[PDB]
Amino acid sequence: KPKLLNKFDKTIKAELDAAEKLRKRGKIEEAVNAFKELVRKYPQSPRARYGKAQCEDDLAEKRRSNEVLRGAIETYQEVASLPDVPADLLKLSLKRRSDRQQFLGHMRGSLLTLQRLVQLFPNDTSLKNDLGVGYLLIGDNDNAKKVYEEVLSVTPNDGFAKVHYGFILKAQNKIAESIPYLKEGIESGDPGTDDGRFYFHLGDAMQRVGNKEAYKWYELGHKRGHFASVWQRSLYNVNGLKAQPWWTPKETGYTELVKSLERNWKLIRDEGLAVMDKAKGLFLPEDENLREKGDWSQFTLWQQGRRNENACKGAPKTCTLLEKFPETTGCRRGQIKYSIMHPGTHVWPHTGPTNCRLRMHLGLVIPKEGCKIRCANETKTWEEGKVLIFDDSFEHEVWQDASSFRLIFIVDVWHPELTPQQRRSLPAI
Amino acid sequence: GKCKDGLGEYTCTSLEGF
Ligand SMILES: O=C(O)c1cc(C(=O)O)c(F)cn1
Ligand SMILES: [Mn+2]
Repeated sequence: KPKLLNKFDKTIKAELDAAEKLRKRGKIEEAVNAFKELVRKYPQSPRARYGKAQCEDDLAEKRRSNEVLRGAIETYQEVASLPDVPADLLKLSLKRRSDRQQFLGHMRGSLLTLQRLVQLFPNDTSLKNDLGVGYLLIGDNDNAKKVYEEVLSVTPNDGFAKVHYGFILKAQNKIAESIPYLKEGIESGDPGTDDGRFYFHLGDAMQRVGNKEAYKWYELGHKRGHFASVWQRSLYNVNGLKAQPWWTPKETGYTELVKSLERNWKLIRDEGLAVMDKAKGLFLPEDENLREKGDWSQFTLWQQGRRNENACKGAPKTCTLLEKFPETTGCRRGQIKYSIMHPGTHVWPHTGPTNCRLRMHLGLVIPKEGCKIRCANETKTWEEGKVLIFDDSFEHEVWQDASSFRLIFIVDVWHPELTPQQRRSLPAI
Repeated sequence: GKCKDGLGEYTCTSLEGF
């Protein structure tokens, strides 16, 4: 069905088919030099140029080389600029370019290629759907939203556009509105709709509005492999890690860290309070849409295993203290931060992104009553100078119905069963 | 944007090829 040869390339179909046969049979070195010869003999051949690119692409996979792949990405573009490029070949070449650009993390370059693709094929629905993803991958939910509105103005039942539109709506806190789009799109079954994100957010959406069928969808997500359990709904996981909502210090093995936190708790408190008191902008409001109501702000010392040097100027002894514990300072899937919460605050039930961390909470200023945290089926409270430990990949929920402010210190650690290699290699979150 | 306490971003990791 693919029509990849223009009239010129048909005049040399035998040479092109010989080169491609070498590639399909795995003789990459041989194929590279065959298509190189063809590109040399026929500088204007689109098919010879595409074969060169596919061979560079294959050679990048064999060597696991980003640099080689960057070369393939440029050759795929050369294909699109040659004379009389068949439409099927033009689409294949630029689509692969954008896909490989995404693989490298060149999200801005992929977006440019995707904008050119949609401009070349205005009627290809799937290219617009992929353009929307391109916007989402750069954090441009406004342009992404327009793309999917366009799409389902033309094609109202495209399941892919439905779940992506509902995902965008929920991100904008259009909870009730996003439900039908997320719900219908999963039941569609279209390619790209069987994604844990959409199961995660549909259930959460339904939970926030009281729609008691949310857990029916979580169990479904569990059946599809997206959630380890109905309660533990993180999506960036290492399978087999001990899963329990509450931990003791002994169970984590990080007993010296827990001791250092509790023994030095007044020093940690006083530095955090001193930062509050200066009243600069260092405590930032929570900005993940997790609050039903109230006031919640956080002052972060470490994130993604990276020390915030300016923050540590405001809590210099606390930061010096923590350097002794790479299990937290090097936890590239966690943070170290102070968290202040004021009266009249309720945090929605929610889950963290990964099962590769545990969270330690050290009480610093805890009103005698009104402050609660539930994780899974158990509700606990903080105490000044004491550490609580839970797995925030389990659903958890917080209340602040006290008469004054509540301050804690949050120290993330690698899940103890993660190996040193896993701790060095896992992508940061 | 980053996924700190939740799963708000379309993707929570920044891939870098091989
Ligand atoms: O450590 C967490 O994951 C967490 C902490 C708080 C808090 O009370 O500061 C919260 F409301 C929700 N989640
Ligand atoms: Mn949380």
